[PDB]
Amino acid sequence: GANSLSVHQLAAQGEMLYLATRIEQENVINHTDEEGFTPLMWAAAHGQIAVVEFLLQNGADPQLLGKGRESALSLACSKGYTDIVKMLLDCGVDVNEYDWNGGTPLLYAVHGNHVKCVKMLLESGADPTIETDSGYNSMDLAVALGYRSVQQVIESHLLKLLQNIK
Amino acid sequence: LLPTLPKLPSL
Repeated sequence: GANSLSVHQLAAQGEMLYLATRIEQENVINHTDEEGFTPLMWAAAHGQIAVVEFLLQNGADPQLLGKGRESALSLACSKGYTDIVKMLLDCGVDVNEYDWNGGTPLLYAVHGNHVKCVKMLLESGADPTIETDSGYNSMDLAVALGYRSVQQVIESHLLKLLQNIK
Repeated sequence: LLPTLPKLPSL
């Protein structure tokens, strides 16, 4: 049953009540598991919008990085969970954290063809020039993968960056 | 059918 589940599994399953009890019976709201994942990260990775909101409101650290330098943001960006991404951005989280996978939230959003995530990240100052291990930046990924709608959004932003440099 | 470990995809 629920008692045999980690606080992380409860978050990921969207078990609001059970989670709410576990984090009040002890200070496990920011407890990292073996991979360094927090309950917030598990909720983000599984699209549990209501749980993400509850956790954030109750003091879950949105900026904590996992052992691979994963964030709740990068996990939610890779899956295109636009509402969760917005909530994390509203917390003032860093958007340019480079992880041990050679990724950033923007690179993940582009890779997943998640155009709304891409727009949000760019507005929060995500850098479209940061590259993967293989030397692909956000524009390079969009072009190669054939994500023309993402490419269009990045292009409009690049024009603005260019206008600022001139 | 239980939620899988969070994992970022390869890029």
